[PDB]
Amino acid sequence: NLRGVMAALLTPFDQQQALDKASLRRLVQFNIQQGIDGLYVGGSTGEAFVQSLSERAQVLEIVAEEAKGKIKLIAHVGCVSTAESQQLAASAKRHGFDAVSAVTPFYYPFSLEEHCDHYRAIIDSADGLPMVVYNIPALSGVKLTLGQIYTLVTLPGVGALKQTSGDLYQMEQIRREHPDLVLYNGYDEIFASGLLAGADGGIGSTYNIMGWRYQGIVKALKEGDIQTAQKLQTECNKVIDLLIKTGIFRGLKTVLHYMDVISVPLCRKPFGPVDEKCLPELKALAQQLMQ
Amino acid sequence: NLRGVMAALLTPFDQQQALDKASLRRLVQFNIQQGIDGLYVGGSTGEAFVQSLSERAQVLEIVAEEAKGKIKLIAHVGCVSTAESQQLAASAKRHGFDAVSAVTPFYYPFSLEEHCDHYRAIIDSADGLPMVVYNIPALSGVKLTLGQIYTLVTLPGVGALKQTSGDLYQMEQIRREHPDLVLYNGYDEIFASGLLAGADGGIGSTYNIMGWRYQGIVKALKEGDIQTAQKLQTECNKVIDLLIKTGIFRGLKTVLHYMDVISVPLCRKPFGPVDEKCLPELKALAQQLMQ
Amino acid sequence: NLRGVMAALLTPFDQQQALDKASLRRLVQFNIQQGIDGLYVGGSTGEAFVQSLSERAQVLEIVAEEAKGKIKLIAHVGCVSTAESQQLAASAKRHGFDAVSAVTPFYYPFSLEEHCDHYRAIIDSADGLPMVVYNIPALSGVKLTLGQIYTLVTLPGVGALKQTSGDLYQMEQIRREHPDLVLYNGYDEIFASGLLAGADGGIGSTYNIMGWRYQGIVKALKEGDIQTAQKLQTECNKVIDLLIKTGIFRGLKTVLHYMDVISVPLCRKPFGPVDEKCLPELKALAQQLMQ
Amino acid sequence: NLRGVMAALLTPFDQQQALDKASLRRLVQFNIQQGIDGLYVGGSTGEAFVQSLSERAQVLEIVAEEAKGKIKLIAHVGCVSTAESQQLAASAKRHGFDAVSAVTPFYYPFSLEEHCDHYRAIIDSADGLPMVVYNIPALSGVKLTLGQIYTLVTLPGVGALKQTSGDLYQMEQIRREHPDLVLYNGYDEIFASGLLAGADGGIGSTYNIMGWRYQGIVKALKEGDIQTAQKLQTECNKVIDLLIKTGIFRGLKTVLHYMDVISVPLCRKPFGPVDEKCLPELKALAQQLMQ
Repeated sequence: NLRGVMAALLTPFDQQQALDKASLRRLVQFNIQQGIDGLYVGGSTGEAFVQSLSERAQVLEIVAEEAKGKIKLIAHVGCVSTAESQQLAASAKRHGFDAVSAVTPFYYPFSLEEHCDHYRAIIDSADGLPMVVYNIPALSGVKLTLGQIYTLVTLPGVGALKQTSGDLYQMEQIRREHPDLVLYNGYDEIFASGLLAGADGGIGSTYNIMGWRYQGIVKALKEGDIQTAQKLQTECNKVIDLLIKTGIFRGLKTVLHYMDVISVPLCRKPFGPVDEKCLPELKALAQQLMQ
Repeated sequence: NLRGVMAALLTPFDQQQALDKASLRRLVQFNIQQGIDGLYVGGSTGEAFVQSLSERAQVLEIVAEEAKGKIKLIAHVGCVSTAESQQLAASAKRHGFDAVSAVTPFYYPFSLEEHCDHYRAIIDSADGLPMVVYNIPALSGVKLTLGQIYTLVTLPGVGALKQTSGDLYQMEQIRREHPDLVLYNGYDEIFASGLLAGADGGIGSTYNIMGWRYQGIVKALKEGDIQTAQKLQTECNKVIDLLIKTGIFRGLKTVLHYMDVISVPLCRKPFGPVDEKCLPELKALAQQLMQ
Repeated sequence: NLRGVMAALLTPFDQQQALDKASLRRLVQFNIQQGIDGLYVGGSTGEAFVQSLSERAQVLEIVAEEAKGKIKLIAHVGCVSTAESQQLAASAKRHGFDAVSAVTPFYYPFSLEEHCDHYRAIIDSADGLPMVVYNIPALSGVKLTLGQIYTLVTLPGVGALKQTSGDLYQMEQIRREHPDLVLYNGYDEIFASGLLAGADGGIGSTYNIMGWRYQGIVKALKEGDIQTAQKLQTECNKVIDLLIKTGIFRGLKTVLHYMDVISVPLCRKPFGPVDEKCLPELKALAQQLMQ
Repeated sequence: NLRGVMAALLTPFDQQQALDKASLRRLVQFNIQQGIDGLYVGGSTGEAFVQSLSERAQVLEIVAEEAKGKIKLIAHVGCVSTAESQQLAASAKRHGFDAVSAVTPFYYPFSLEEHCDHYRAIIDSADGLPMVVYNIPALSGVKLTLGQIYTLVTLPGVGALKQTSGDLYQMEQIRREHPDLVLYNGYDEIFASGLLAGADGGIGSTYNIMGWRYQGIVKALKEGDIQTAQKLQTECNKVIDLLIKTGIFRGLKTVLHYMDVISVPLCRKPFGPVDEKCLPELKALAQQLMQ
């Protein structure tokens, strides 16, 4: 029941870089109205790694008040520390999320065995909530082989893998060895290709502004309309080329600010403001998506 | 007119590691009988880099003898040396190949300017044959950015790009920037996803023993039967998994030996022999391929 | 006055993973007794990335209580978040440290200007304490160029650079460009070579158990006796060889526990316990070091 | 008796990019005039990968005729092909070279076992000449582990390792493991540091225009005077910085030309020409070295 298209939720801040609750509530609602299947919260996109544990739990609490019952909720409780991750797993459960997820612990190198214990511990603290193993080499620096992936996803309590890797040979080997595994395509720019290789859904940050297109790509491939799938993917890719140039999170928040969802589109330091020169393309995009 | 599905041709040898002329003609014939659209000869797969210019020009000659007019023919002409590359390019036209191709020169680091001159010089010597730039970062060590690729494929005389890269975001970006460029998918393992991304054909080493499967995928995608395409790609990938374990070239030659095509399944040193323990799966692979 | 050999301090925990203050004090005193020039506290070795801010500030406080005025004290105040880093810099000034330091913010990619602004802000908060830029590509994933290093190293308030990089061409290039820069060699396994290249001194994990050997390498090069300098480096590398196999932090802690300096040799999860098979060698190492 | 400083020999060419025999001999004798212990010929620096086998053999001969006797002579005989490597090996014996050498075969990926059989075959064809294994990750793309290096250098017939790696911890581990092994430092910019870590000699391209400085470093460390070893390496690096900016092989030949050793400082295609804006620096350098 976790298969699907889930937006990786952004965290709106106020001018003082404090949580902007009203914009967070707006953002959750905006996503629901968009037809999203669920939300992945407290992930990279939520700026979790520049947030405190209490701040991350406050967010989980607010979106559950806002979305529990309406759409699927996955809480990324991942920290480098197993104990901090367990604390967040207990809050996700306490607030009613449908699953937890954790990036592979980073900075310090850990063995495959250390990664398994880390996941086992979080799973135990999740008290029943399935675990979403999260592989994202580019940001974490943890290069996971297919064999290591097999070990992690076969752990008791692991019901899914968020694959943020562009290796689509591995995407299909994973699907072939694990037929029942929920597999989330992680890179928005290769979504269509990801689904064809074996992913059965996706989690992405750009879904916050055009989640309807990814759902569109999914319907297309289902209705055997490769052509429409391709057109949707390239329109997504033109937006991603832009976001990548502007700063992905700040870029997304800016489009959202112009759509009246977010009050102040600031990311937390050390992230800087969006380059003034980008605002016109961003303003235009906002206009274009609203219509 | 050169867009399509082209097998990267293997160079058969005898026990003394010398070109086995008779097996070569048999292999070329076998490829044609599978309904392949053309042959990419003298590339990585034809063991070009452990062959002299004269043995390379000799294979060009024989294959052209065997298939000029029957199917399209692309001659890979690259060498680290610009002058040796030019020399093979003249043989290509001289033997009537439809196009010429050249891997980005490797080992020594070269600038973008130096790489362009390398292709211009070769283009000059190909005397009218369109050039197929060849990007294969994993083996050449040359990682081309989107812009370096832009600069190279827009070189006068360049009519295509062989993209042996698993980055399908780059694949669609290239397509979106060069809508008229011929785009061959380099990694067989991701063929279906590659076409979906924007590639309009493919060149691959495994097409030698199951090229029809890739044709079946082209057709299935055109016909909107995504299901069969995936099925086909899965079946191709089960085979590729095996070949990567056994060693790809020697594994393909061994299979072609069980199909009668090749007499002696040897690659040239430093390539070592296939593992005796592998031969049952390879023999059985051949058997079922006789489907 | 910041030039010298400083031990990268470990953080002793109890069986319940909480700070072991009595062992922390012993370790500080142990290092002072070894004739160490100072301590670098709250860095990677202190397991700072699996500690909360409050915990990190508590360690800063206890170490100053034990060592202020006795040896130099540098506070690694860095976090990905600029704000958290500022909070730690203020605690460092509050407790009387001689300097502050911060690793290049990681996980999320940041531009050079974003990095400069992070350091400036932290420098502001340190209220007078100079800054030691910390470059450690292997763990952070940020491989600075000599150019970026120059920009960071020239920021107002930056008094030194901790170079945990094995590229000794860059070390001498940095020394050539900044003849007045305190340059700490960060990879213990190449200390002698690093010093020869231009390193001014060093900061390291292994200094906790054999800091006198590093002091010996300094003196030997100062006396042109490259013969004993290599002897010393060789002994250090046989130990580093073992530590890398056992897990560095836990191996150091195990040796320190066997030397009755710390009560419990555990690291926080996800680091796992030392493999029982390694204990015989760690016990013997501890024995010989004590002599 | 192979230990020592050996210049990696450039191969002068004429305007037609053909071998400039008179300039070759002039360079050979010029290295002798400097006081080199031997010359490493037919390697990266000799532009061997952009030369035919016969051209390579021809160079081996001219150099031998000019030097079999006055200095030590090592013949880089490596090709991707083992057979081509064996051919050059036989020629190495024929002109009476002191030792043979071969880069790990590149481009295609090969197993340790294949690399092993490749070296055995060449050793064999070297007819008793000792083999120098050549590890140069950055150009070959072959990253050797300590364990792989161990297997290779303990192959019967192997007498040395040319280590073109900036990993000085690996350098020291190699020395500790094979104290009888001749270990050549491959990167000129870290010569001082490299010998300190355990290399007993060195092979470099910049030795051609300043072999004496390297010889001076070796003596300076023997006489236990790190002071002038550093100052010497600093000078070598100020120069190396320039050769990197200008293009190394072309930058060295150009200096040699202003020193009246080589007729035309041209490298073969795809190497481009030296930027006209650099000539003042290169002349001024050619001027200062002359003393």
